[PDB]
Amino acid sequence: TMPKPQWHPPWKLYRVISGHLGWVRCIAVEPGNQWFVTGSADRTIKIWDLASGKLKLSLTGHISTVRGVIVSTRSPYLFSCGEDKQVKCWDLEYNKVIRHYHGHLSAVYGLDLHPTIDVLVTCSRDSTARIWDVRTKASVHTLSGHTNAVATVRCQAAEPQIITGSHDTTIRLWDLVAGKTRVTLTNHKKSVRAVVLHPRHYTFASGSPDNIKQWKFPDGSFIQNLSGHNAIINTLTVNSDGVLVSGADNGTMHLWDWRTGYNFQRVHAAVQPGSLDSESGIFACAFDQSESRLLTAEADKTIKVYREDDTATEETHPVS
Amino acid sequence: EVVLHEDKKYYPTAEEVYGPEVETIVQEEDTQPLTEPIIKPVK
Amino acid sequence: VWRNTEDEILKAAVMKYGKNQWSRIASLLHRKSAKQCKARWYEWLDPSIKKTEWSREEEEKLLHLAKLMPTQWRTIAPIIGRTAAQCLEHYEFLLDKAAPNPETKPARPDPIDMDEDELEMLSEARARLANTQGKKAKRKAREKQLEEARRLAALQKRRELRAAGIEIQKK
Amino acid sequence: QLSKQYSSRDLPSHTKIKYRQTTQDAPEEVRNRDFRRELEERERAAAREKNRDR
Amino acid sequence: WKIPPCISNWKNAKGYTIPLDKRLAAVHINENFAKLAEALYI
Amino acid sequence: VKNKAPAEVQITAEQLLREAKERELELLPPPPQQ
Amino acid sequence: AKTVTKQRVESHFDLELRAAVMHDILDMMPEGIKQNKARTILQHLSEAWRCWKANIPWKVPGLPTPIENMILRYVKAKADWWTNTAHYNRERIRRGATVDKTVCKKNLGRLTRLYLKAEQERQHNYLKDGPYITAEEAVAVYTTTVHWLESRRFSPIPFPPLSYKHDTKLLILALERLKEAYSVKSRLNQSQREELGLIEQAYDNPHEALSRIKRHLLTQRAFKEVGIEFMDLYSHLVPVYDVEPLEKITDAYLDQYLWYEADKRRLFPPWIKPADTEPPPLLVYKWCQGINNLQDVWETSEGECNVMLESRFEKMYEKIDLTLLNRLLRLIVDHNIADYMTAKNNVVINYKDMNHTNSYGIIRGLQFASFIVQYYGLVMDLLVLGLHRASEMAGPPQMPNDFLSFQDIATEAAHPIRLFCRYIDRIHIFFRFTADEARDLIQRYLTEHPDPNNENIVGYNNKKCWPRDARMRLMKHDVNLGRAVFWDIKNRLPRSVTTV
Repeated sequence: TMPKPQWHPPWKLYRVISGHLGWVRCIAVEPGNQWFVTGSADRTIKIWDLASGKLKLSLTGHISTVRGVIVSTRSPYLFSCGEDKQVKCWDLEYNKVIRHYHGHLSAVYGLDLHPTIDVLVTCSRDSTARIWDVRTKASVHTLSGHTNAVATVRCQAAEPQIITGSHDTTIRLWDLVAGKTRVTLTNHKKSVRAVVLHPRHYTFASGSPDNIKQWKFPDGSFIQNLSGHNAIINTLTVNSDGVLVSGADNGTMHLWDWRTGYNFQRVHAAVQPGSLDSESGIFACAFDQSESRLLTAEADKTIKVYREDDTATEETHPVS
Repeated sequence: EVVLHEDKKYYPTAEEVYGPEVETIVQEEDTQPLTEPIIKPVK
Repeated sequence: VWRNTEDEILKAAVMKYGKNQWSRIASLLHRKSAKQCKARWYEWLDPSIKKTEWSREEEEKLLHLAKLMPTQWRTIAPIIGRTAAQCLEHYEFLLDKAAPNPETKPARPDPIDMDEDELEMLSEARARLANTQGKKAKRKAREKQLEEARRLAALQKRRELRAAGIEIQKK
Repeated sequence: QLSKQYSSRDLPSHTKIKYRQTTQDAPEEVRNRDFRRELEERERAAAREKNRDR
Repeated sequence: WKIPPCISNWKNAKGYTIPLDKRLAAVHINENFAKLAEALYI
Repeated sequence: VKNKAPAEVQITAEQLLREAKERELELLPPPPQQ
Repeated sequence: AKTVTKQRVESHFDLELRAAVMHDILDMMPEGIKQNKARTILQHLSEAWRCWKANIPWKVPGLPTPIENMILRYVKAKADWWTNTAHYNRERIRRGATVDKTVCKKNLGRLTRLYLKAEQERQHNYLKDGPYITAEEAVAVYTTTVHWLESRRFSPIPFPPLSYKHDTKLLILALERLKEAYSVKSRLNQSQREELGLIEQAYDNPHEALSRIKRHLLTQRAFKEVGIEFMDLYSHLVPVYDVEPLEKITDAYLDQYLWYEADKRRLFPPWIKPADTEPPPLLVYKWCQGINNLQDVWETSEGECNVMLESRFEKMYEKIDLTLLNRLLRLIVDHNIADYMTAKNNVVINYKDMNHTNSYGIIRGLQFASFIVQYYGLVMDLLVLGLHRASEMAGPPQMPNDFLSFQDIATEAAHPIRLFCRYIDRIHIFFRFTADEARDLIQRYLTEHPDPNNENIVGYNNKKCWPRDARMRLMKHDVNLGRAVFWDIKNRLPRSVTTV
């Protein structure tokens, strides 16, 4: 078996925000932890306060579904990416788009920012990713080689610097400078829509309807499985304390232990009043910066906030 | 006890679907007009 | 009025085109508009319309309703499962035993000698119903066999030309 | 094989990157901060203000 | 996991005949109407 | 001269469908083997 | 790599929606291993969307549930997008921003479909949650109307006799009115061509026409289906109903006959006022001139207060109940004509490919709908005034009064309601209170709707078009009197019949 998993307390829902007019597809938190930002399929970008849950501001520039937002830690910039094939840079001292990155040939499914250099990486449905230069809007590399839409991309400072998962069920680890794939991982049988990197362990995990898998950098050596969540998995998100959240597309959300891979909670939330029951689904989840709150962006146009439960103990909720 | 179609309550209200203690904000139109920067600059 | 030939065209036309293209069907028929075709379908020729005798439960429910909701025959009719013209005739008939619009009437049968137009319509209805291939899918089908003349003629004439001793190049 | 065509939209524009200044939220401060306590602080404050609401 | 085929009422792209039955397949009354109508007759 | 009088059998639909089916309108003659 | 601009917004939405659907389940919730048929699930997706748009309940016999949930989820996505675009474009069209001529037509078509979906739901809910009018409101209404008609000594309208003298005059008027539509003699169509044919052959041979008409009125109770479409007036739409010719002629003649007889037997008292005696500017003059000729009207010494209220019945055409309407018509006409008129409002209404049945409200595109609207409004005038004050205003049946006059001054001042006008469904009332009647009203208002925090001054709506020296001055006695008067009037109307 295994040593026995660490005990983590369970999480309870405590807030439900509802102001969007279409599915909510992406969510992100500011560096300084005061507000978060959601992008939805009603083509707006709303900016909410993280303490009160009040809505501060609504930015409307896109022409279709906003499928990714991110907030840069080095500059007052928010980068958004839509299904209109366009990638935008909003400057948050005037709240206006100042820069737009052109060249993708179909909807852009996701986007990440490099933590030290000033580049962008975007993945799209033309089955390529691109490395953009933040400052001159010039595409410095087109990472090509997948054979179907590129569902997700994550980038890091260490090496390899870019991990993409795509719908042709493959993961690739790329080098940023050379611009070509070092490793191709074909263990999954179904589309890889979720990838996450451990904050402090040089390992990463990749989610698919088969099962989540863990891999070990820099050449992606298999480590273990995490099975039990049989659902189209849209997100993975890891805490610094080894909690791993796996959000599915039928609404169900499992919480796991990262190290031993032990699923310690299963949340099955409820749909907003006027919703059908075929419209429960999680599209994005994000931990707070204090790693205390867990925000989720759902297919019933709500944002649900979970906080940890403080009044439970190893004997109230034992570890099987 | 006839409910004019003007009422016709479908859709159990939120407190009944979520619980007695889960909070529920409904945020249509925003505060803080668009001219107000999110990150204020220095002077 | 409605003639058995016509509504037998209409059954087939609805069977082929679908239940929502009334202008096409109306075009299959001479002297009919799409409104009348649609009316005849929803009043008599629908296969879900019952022409049977009133079960005693049917008649009791009919009188019950006709008292709850008077003169609203379009509301009542589906509650018991026959068309409003049937309900109206049979209700007045019940009231009298205890005391136009040609869509509803049955179809005058076929004559011994069908008037010529009655015949050409059938042939042309037969014409329309058999043309499944996309009217262009007709044309290009003709074209595929059309050009085979071009190549077949050319070759023998090319064979014969070069056989006559002149080695032409097209380019 | 580099073209000499060109675009109205590829002219130089916004050629300097703004960096997050000392007070806005520089990676130094967020490297420092204690976030959990600050968050619970503002949370309690907001609940206070909204009970004053009623 | 078998998927039935669609027969639409709007699109017949290839011009195919389908019998009326299969073409076809793919009310409440309150009880206060009685009290109202009879109160009116009385 | 016209004589209107009830016909014998009828011109029911299936007959139209079968005749159109046997009209074979443009199946196509096969491409000739040479 | 060309951008997505304005002509490719819809085509691109559908590109990306069906790419998403193909990713979604048909390759990530399969195990229909062999060939997962995704090209056929997309066909189901398109047909579910057309069925949404037609308001058809879509249910496929044996179709795995995960697929059905996927499809229902995506049709709700496209429906949200579609109607949010309709809301947005409607605001642009209303305030005036776009003149594009494809958006005007696309948007009229979108909102026609949205109206008919809401309407089929409203008729289904009627037939399910049953008559919204209880059996005690309906009986009060019926008995009050009988008391009115009996006190007036009304003389019910008979079925038009065989040798009526005026049948050809009434028919000539009907046919001239129907011709007045195609004055232009335009490009019209087949159906207007057919109507003109019927009108001309009835103008030539007027007795086969009238024989047909009376046969209809006697025997027919199930009619053809009506068409609806909307007339776009850029700040609201108007429904326009399309009835078939044979019945249009029968209805036009019935209309003329009813209005003629009603005017001869004096059905409508003098306050029901789109009347044939003056144009609307003369109504405004007579109203201003009647207010001014009340007795001691402008005097304020003893603290009297005049109140002018004006409102709207807020939907009377839409909550008429055809059973109650049948019974209320039978008090007035022959049961044959009453049955014709109420069996004629219950027809099938059809737009492009949506069809439903009217069962609850009233179709205003009929030709006798004026008579139904004004008679029903008469019943509601009685509910609002009371039989006694209605008999004071209308005067004795041997000596009826004029528009805004009374018999003597004694009766006129015996009650707060001094004047009352009702345009088709619009209500204008003029009260004159003494200080005690006013104080009493305010007390009973404040008892039931207590405002201790003095925000009654806030909801009050003024006319921001005259200068403030001429607007209304909101002292608490005044705005409280205003609210009290309005609260008192909106209490005389059951909310299941009409509201205010």
